[PDB]
Amino acid sequence: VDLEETGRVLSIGDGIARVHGLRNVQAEEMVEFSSGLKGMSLNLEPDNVGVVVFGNDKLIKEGDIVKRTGAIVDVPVGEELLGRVVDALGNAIDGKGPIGSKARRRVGLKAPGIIPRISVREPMQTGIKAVDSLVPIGRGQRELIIGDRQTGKTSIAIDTIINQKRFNDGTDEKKKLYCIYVAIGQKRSTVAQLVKRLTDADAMKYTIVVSATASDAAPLQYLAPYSGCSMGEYFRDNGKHALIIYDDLSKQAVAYRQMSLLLRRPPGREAYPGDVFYLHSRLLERAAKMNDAFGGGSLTALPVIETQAGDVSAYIPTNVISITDGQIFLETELFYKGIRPAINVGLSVSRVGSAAQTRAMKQVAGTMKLELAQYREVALDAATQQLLSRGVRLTELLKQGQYSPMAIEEQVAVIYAGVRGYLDKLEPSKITKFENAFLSHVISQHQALLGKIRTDGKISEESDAKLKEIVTNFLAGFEA
Amino acid sequence: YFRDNGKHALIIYDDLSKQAVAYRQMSLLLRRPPGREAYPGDVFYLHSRLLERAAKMNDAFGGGSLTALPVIETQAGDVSAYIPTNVISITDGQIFLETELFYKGIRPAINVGLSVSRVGSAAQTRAM
Amino acid sequence: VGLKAPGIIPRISVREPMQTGIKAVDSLVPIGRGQRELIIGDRQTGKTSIAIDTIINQKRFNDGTDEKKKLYCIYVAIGQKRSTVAQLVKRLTDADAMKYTIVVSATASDAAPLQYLAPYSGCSMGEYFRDNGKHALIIYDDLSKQAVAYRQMSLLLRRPPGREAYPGDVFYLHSRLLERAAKMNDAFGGGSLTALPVIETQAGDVSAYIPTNVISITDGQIFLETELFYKGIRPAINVGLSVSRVGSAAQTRAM
Amino acid sequence: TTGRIVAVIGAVVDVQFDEGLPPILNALEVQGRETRLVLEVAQHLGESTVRTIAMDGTEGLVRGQKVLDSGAPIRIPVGPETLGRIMNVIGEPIDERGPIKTKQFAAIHAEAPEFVEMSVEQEILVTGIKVVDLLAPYAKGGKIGLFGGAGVGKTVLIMELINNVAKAHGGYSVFAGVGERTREGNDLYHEMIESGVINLKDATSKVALVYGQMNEPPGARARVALTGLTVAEYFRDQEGQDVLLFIDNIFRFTQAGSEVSALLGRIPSAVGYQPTLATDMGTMQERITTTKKGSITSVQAIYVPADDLT
Amino acid sequence: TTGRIVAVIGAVVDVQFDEGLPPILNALEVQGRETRLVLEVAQHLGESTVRTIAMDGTEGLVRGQKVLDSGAPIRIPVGPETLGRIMNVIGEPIDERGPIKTKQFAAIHAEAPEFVEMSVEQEILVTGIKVVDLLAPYAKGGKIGLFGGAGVGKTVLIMELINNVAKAHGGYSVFAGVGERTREGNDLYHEMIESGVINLKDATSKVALVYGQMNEPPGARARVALTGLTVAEYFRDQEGQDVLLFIDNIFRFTQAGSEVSALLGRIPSAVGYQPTLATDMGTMQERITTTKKGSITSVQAIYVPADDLTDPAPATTFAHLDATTVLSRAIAELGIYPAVDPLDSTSRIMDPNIVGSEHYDVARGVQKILQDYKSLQDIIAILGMDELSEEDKLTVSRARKIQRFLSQPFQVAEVFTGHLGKLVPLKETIKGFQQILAGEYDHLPEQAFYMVGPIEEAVAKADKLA
Amino acid sequence: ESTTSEQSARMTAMDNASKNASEMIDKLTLTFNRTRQAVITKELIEIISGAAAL
Ligand SMILES: Nc1ncnc2c1ncn2[C@@H]1O[C@@H](COP(=O)(O)OP(=O)(O)NP(=O)(O)O)[C@H](O)[C@H]1O
Ligand SMILES: Nc1ncnc2c1ncn2[C@@H]1O[C@H](COP(=O)(O)OP(=O)(O)NP(=O)(O)O)[C@@H](O)[C@H]1O
Ligand SMILES: Nc1ncnc2c1ncn2[C@@H]1O[C@H](COP(=O)(O)OP(=O)(O)NP(=O)(O)O)[C@@H](O)[C@H]1O
Ligand SMILES: [Mg+2]
Ligand SMILES: [Mg+2]
Ligand SMILES: [Mg+2]
Repeated sequence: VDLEETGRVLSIGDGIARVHGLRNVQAEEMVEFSSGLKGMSLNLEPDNVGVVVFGNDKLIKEGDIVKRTGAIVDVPVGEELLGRVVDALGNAIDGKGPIGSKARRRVGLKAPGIIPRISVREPMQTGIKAVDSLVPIGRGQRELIIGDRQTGKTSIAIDTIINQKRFNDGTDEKKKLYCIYVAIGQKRSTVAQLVKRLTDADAMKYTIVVSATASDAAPLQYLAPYSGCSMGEYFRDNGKHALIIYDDLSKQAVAYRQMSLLLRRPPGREAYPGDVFYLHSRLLERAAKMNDAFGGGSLTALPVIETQAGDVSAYIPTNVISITDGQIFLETELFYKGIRPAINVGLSVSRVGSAAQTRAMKQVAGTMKLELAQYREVALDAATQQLLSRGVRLTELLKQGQYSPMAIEEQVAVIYAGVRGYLDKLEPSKITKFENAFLSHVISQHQALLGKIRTDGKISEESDAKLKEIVTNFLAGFEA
Repeated sequence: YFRDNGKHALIIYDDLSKQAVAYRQMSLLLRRPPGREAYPGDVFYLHSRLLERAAKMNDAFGGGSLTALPVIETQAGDVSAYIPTNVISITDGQIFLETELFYKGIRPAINVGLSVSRVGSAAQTRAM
Repeated sequence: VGLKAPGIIPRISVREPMQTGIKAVDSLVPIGRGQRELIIGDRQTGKTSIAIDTIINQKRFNDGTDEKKKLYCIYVAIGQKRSTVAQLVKRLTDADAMKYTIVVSATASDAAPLQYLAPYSGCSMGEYFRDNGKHALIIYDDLSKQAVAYRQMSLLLRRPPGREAYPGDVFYLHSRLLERAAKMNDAFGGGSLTALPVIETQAGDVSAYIPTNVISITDGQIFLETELFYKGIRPAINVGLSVSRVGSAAQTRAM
Repeated sequence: TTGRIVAVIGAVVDVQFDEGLPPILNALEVQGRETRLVLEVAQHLGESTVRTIAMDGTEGLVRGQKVLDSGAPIRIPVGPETLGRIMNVIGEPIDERGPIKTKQFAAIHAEAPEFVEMSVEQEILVTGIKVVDLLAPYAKGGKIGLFGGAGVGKTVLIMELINNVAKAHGGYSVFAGVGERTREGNDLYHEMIESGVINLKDATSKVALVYGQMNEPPGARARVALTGLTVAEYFRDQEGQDVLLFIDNIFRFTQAGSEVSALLGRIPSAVGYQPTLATDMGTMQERITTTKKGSITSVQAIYVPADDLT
Repeated sequence: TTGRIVAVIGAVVDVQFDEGLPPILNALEVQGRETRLVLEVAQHLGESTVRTIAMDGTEGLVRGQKVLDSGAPIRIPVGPETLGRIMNVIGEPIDERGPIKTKQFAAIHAEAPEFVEMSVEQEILVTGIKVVDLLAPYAKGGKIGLFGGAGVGKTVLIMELINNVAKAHGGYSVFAGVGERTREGNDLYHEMIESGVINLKDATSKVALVYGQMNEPPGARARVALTGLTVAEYFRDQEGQDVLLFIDNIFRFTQAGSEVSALLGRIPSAVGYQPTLATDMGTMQERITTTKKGSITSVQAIYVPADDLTDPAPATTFAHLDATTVLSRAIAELGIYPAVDPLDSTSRIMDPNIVGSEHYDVARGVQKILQDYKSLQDIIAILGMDELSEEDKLTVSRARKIQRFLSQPFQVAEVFTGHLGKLVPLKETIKGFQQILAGEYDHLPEQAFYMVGPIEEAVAKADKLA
Repeated sequence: ESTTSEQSARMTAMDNASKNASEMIDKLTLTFNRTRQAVITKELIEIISGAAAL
């Protein structure tokens, strides 16, 4: 009898249900189906309304009841989501009770304008030697993690998440960082392990995992990164700090292409829709750094992009590159050789975040960026053969194992070891043995020195000479 | 017929690419959804219906046999094009012929490296 | 505008030397009155400084007595920016050639059907000069931009699109226009219409729908090539790849 | 209830229903034919009409032909009575060895294990083959790509795998021949008998066979993997086994999709494939995994179009 | 009068007016939201319905919902009370500094400067960037184009130009940010307040800001290019003044077009773009020009999708420029910044009669050795340097220096280069190359010329190594 | 000496030349496929397009 706050389905086909009814329903309003399935008014045409279905559209029979909800599409946000695994609508799929969410956000917010903002100043610490030294990220910034399949893209995000323990278990509140991992199109098996691993590092507690996995309906994957983005805005908008990881945007774009093509929209480069750039630009603007006028909170974004055969000048890689504030390029070759993290230090860049680098690091860091520089072409007389030796060593230093973020000073320590060239007469096979011993050593005994380098935020003249003695004797102690 | 009466036939389809073309035409004018190279979604199903009809009937059925040599024209040697792909996929061997071979002197111009028969040795007399 | 071209009889083999004053062209790919010789090439290769250097050459003949050696010039400008059409007229004017030269101009900002039509209009104007016993040289610059325009009309008109989105008759378009240049036979005036159409290629791709069409149409062409250009070979021509389908039949027995 | 054929273009049939309407994915069974012609529901069209793809040729249907909704998706026999048998895409035995006598049936379509059901442990399903176990070990519930064509051991590497995972673990195996050549399918049959893993005498048979051959229509080839999947699921889910699913060969599984999808005339994606490409693949590949109850581990032969890994 | 939303999709909305019907181009005004939601008529579908492009999000709209005709185009503030203020696509201000009280208004659309109004005034504009000056110089009041793929350094280069140019410049400058990074705006604003081109205190401000970034709907990105357009237009005409128009990124204008053309209901053209890519552009584009009255020196950054310089977007745009600078990933990846392709960047004033045939001669002499090196590029890659004839072994070495001496450390990326920001005057540009070309320096290492100012810093460097 | 230091010399230059060759090959085979896929699509997009327009 009702035709205004209600409809029954005309046709349910290529993943668009055309509904009849719902007169008052608005653009982008979450409607609801008999099944319990939710959908989205997208098409407001004279006779019919086009609904995108957020689930399995087998359940959608012809002529099913469809109620409005007057809610523009939105997800649950708030502190309550930490520790939980949820689908892209916010429902909990982790079987741990329900989520006592109290607030809600439109998944479709606009991004902070020119004004409510301000230059990225504070560090976002991956705890990964190579990133933190040569491609420093800063809270509020967007850094693209982009490489071929199986090059370590995800590992990087995972470590970065694991690292934030040391700040959240800390006393200082401006250093705390809340974590949001969005799984777009990945194996469910993988999310699950990912989650357990996070749980063993006691990192799950400060983390939201949003999963729209490979078997989930396309719009779910199309939706998720935005759902998640909202969840993480809440922290940016109440003067807190969040980090969101989109893994990966390449698969989301794919999902979006399904929807586009199925709705008969016009294909272009690689059959993507014309608006597949907007799709990403508007998700990734929603991360930035607020001026103190709005709580100086920040959303930082690490979106992932999967290149095919190292082609970082396809359509989708250049789109996203042209959005983000730089990228960490991972190289299948390097990975193979054993250089892992397989970062192309020469190709990888961070723009904004240059100035969010801790000072302690900057000293020793800058002088690595430089010697690695003069290594890259020179890759014979005393000095050029020297510049090599020094190089192959600095390189070995930046190899780092999975699941072991380093404290920024622990980093500045083991890097110091190489930039002052104590590593030079060691054969390189042995460099990583040395590193692991040397680091775990200063960590055990010299908690003094470490604690101090963090504090003076700098390698003090004393610190330095102290450190000199440690390393100098330790590398006599190096028998082979 | 011969197959099912204990006899032995050989059929040549020269040229299975030109048949495809025709079927395509009907499909397009019938206004049926175009796909790659504008061929229908059944232009595989077309040829696989046909070529799976050659066989070797066990004794209990006459012992007969139909054997098929379909013939595909390739363009600039592209054997990954839609039709080649399909047939090469359906059949159990290929004899590829090449123009450089032809003029170099190799006539018949059979590239013995690419050519193959998955039945192989089993179809050969012991002497051979 | 919508005039069809001269059939078989109204004409006569192209015998009349249409000089460009460019050593390169006048020796190795010589044009003659009634010929269609295509100028094709990547952007900024010198495609225009050909057609301009040629009109600027016709001073000599138009400021004299011999009434056959005289050549009035039309210059269609399709798709360009006014900032240029102008700067170009200024160039003509200076060297003093503007006097013998219509310059029809349908540019960037002009409506779509207006670029569609422009090179036709500029043709009719040159058809008169031939159909009344005189000598015209019209230069369409460029047909590439025109085609694009015709495409727009066609697509907006809901005429189902073909290759590279262009419409079916996108050949007919340049074919018919370009046939309207002829060498009329005596019994019809002796008058001519030499036509230099201009085409712009992408990265050199002469497989592009259009550049292949227009080459199949004209009585030969000059290719340009940035490579030769910077190499020092200015005007960058590529002899070996430039042809004149009228050969010596259009030079002096001096050349 | 009963419906009617209202259009038959190619292997896509449109069917009107008076009262109820069969959900997407339901098995309609066209009436009055010598051999079971199942139609599978693709879209609801409106006007109580549904669209479908045929699990077999359509010659000789007349508009008006009675169609009978079966009230579920395609359902096939499962359990140990499939071992040694050869069923087609819709469960009919095609080994001429009578019928597959089982209590249980199962719907070929079905949903990936729920997040809470996934095991988070990764351990190696051992094959007892030195090369594999040492350097490139199969993971319980993982998918394995198997490269190289004929005469490299492929048929035997499979048999010995069927054999050992059976021997040293008690794991039956399903072989899904997606686009099997009728010739090779016959031969593969006999080789498995000759070798051991199929046994026409006792019940010590170790491998159920599902074939969707090259001359069946797009619908059938496209769904045959799922049948094979279904058969393996019974062994994981009800009998807690570590199962083996062979798919030969996954590229034809994709193509069958890409075909079926052009038949429903959905606009085609990049390079020719379905726009459904990713999720078509996802919603199958995601059923293959370690659940709490057990695990399907699957070896899948791959063709690489144009030797183009991209 | 009044009419109603009857269809909504994305940024395309369909309104029905029973009484009257708005001309194509009339800004409509949605009645029912806490947010000025301008529509803009673009089509009459008939049956007294029109089709419109939104200028913001359309979540919420309903079949029903009233709309009022504004009787005019989208019209915005223009005049000197804009300088120092950030305004959005419909004129609304967004620097949270109250309203923009201004005498007059203009519409964003407008016919373009008739042929008689054109001016052939060609005078060189020196940038102090070696490649640009030496090989394809910018022209005062000219249209300038910066072509680049994602990350090759358009934005940096536009910034360096804004610095070496609009800092010591008596005259108004307008900066239109079209669909790029919102944080780049925040960044500009602050950077221009500190430097004091914008002044919050006075009306001594020399720049107007128009911003519609990559977070706003197609419609908005579609149009904003024109808002900022209109502004510059005024300062040229009703002020007969020297205007500097910077846009970044003009591409996003055609792109946004594409996003809407789909649902406007046009049939797709090549590569999926809008049927109307050439004119949609060309109208808009031909308004950006120097006329007899005023004078606009325009500098537009042009994005190139997937590095495809033939993509219709970049491809069409070339027509519209007087000087072009093309950036190649290829070069940038060799650390040669600014990443300028010396054989693909051009100016319509590299002409001895305009630049004086010492300039024109050193130019085409560099441009030659380079393109001679480039031809050997293939044999050097397969057989190696050694198989190179003796003459050729040189042509390389010299060229390779030129290649390297066109690099120039910008005063911006003092942060990426670390090196001190140089700016080289036309003289020492022309000189240094001439010398390199006449091989005074075949005795210096390559590096010696990489990342320096005048040729001194080169020969100078060469020593510190030794 | 000279023709041991020349044999050894070119044995090496050749080894190299062919490694370079072999990379060009791989890198080129790579764009070949990109071009390949592109073309397949561009043609399919032109079909679909004109077919929708009826
Ligand atoms: N820092 C590391 N040191 C040593 N091995 C590593 C390291 N990081 C990753 N690996 C190995 O490489 C992994 C590949 O997957 P992953 O780390 O998630 O990168 P990816 O590019 O995201 N792969 P995918 O998720 O399939 O696209 C393995 O499972 C690891 O054993
Ligand atoms: N013979 C020549 N010697 C030296 N320079 C020349 C010569 N011919 C042309 N040029 C220069 O090269 C540039 C390009 O000439 P042009 O005629 O515009 O080629 P084009 O392909 O038509 N350019 P465009 O209209 O953008 O496509 C000019 O700005 C000239 O000054
Ligand atoms: N002129 C330069 N000199 C030295 N390094 C540069 C230069 N330009 C860019 N880079 C480096 O490469 C990056 C790209 O600069 P940018 O000007 O933003 O490229 P872009 O043209 O804007 N591509 P995008 O802004 O993403 O559409 C920087 O952030 C630097 O680290
Ligand atoms: Mg990953
Ligand atoms: Mg020209
Ligand atoms: Mg930019």
